[PDB]
Amino acid sequence: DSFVIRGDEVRQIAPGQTGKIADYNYKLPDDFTGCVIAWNSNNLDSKVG
Amino acid sequence: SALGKLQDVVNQNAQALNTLVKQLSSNFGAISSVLNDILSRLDPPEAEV
Repeated sequence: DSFVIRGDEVRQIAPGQTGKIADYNYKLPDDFTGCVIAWNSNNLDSKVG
Repeated sequence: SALGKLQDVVNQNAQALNTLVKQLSSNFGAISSVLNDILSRLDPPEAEV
C-alpha cells in the first residue's frame, strides 16, 4: 500500500494507534505481521504556492 | 458447639466462596478492577494489557 501523509502523522500508521488518519483514512490491523516503510518526499511532492 | 466438624466444614466452604467472589475486586497491578472502566478510559493497547 502506498500513500502520502505529513510528518506529524507517520506515527499513526502502526498497529494499535488512534487519531484522524489512522481511524478514518487508513487503519492497520492489531497484529499486522509486516513492516512499515516511510521517507521524506519534499523534493517532488511540494510545489511553490 | 455440638456439631463442630460439620459447622467448621460449612464455614470453610463459605469463606472459600466469599474469597473467590472478593478476588474480583483486586487490581493485580492494574489501574482498577472494572473491565468497562478500563475499556472506556484506556486506548485499545493498554486496555488489552
